[PDB]
This record gives sequence, C-alpha cells and structure tokens, in this order.
Amino acid sequence: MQLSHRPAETGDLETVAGFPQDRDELFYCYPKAIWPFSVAQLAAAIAERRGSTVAVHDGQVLGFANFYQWQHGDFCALGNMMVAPAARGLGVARYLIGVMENLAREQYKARLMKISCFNANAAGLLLYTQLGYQPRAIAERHDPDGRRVALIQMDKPLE
Ligand SMILES: CO/N=C(\C(=O)N[C@@H]1C(=O)N2C(C(=O)O)=C(COC(C)=O)CS[C@H]12)c1csc(N)n1
Repeated sequence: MQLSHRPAETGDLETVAGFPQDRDELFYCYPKAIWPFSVAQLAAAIAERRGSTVAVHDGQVLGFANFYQWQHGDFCALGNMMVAPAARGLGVARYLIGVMENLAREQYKARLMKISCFNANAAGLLLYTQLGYQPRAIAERHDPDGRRVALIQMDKPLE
C-alpha cells in the first residue's frame, strides 16, 4: 500500500461521509452523529475538532481521522477514525494512526494519545492493542436504542 496523507479538504467530504456502512459503524466512529450520515454532519465535526486528515492511495481517499480533544504538552484523543469499505484490513487505519501520533507529538507536544473504543468493535480493540495502546478504564455509555455499551478507554505514550 503506497499511502500518503494531507489535511482534509471540502472536496473530500462526500467520499469520507460514504465510509460508515451501517448504524453500528457510524456509532463506533462518531457517536454524536445520527444515521444517515451526511456531509453537513461531517463538516460540523471538522469545524469543532482539530487535525482532520485523510489518507490517500492510488488517487483515492481511503481513510480519515481527527482529534476530538487536544491539550498542548499533554495528550490528544483520536476521533472519527473511518476507512473506506474496499480498503478494510489493508493497513490504512494503522498508517493514519501513526500519522496522527506524529502530528500529536510534533504539533501539540503530546506525551500521550488516548483512544476510546466501544466494546463491540473487536477489530478496533485488537488493532489499537497491536499498536501498543493499553486499556485504562471502562465507562458506561448508551447507544442510539438506549442500550448500555462499555467504552474502553485506552492510551499510549508517544515517542
Ligand atoms: C461526551 O462524551 N460522551 C461520549 C464520548 O465519550 N464521546 C467521545 C467522542 O467524541 N468520541 C469519538 C468520536 O466522536 O470521535 C469516538 C470515536 O473514536 C474513534 C477512534 O473513532 C469514541 S467515543 C468518544 C459518548 C459516547 S457514546 C455516548 N452516548 N456518549
């Protein structure tokens, strides 16, 4: 995979908004959103966050991520981690997570990256573990049907 990255642009919105394939996927990556996802919801997120970044391979936008919390000299918290359905398991998330770790270190002088992953997302839990994130706490949250879910709060020192 010959991946590159750059800040997200207006022209990328419609592509990225296409990535979540069902309510579960949308909830795992953006729990405040409402299905169906839309460019307007994505742009709202981008406006209130920092670091929105796309990953590109062979002229295609295949991944997106940003920070929903950032604290200079401290930590950032990774959000909106989305991958195109034709590129799942090919290393795009792993790549973009590395890019975002660098951006957190270099631009925000972060010592830590935080990632919160919902219990049902096994693939995410195992990816973040492979990348060196450790579980720190479990929080009770609710899904769109009002059912209780467990949010696993993980972190990793940067360097
Ligand atoms: C105010 O806090 N309430 C939360 C909560 O922790 N939201 C946070 C947020 O924004 N996150 C994103 C996010 O929107 O980016 C992701 C997605 O993480 C990745 C790695 O894609 C995982 S949950 C976290 C919450 C969650 S469910 C619920 N009923 N409340």
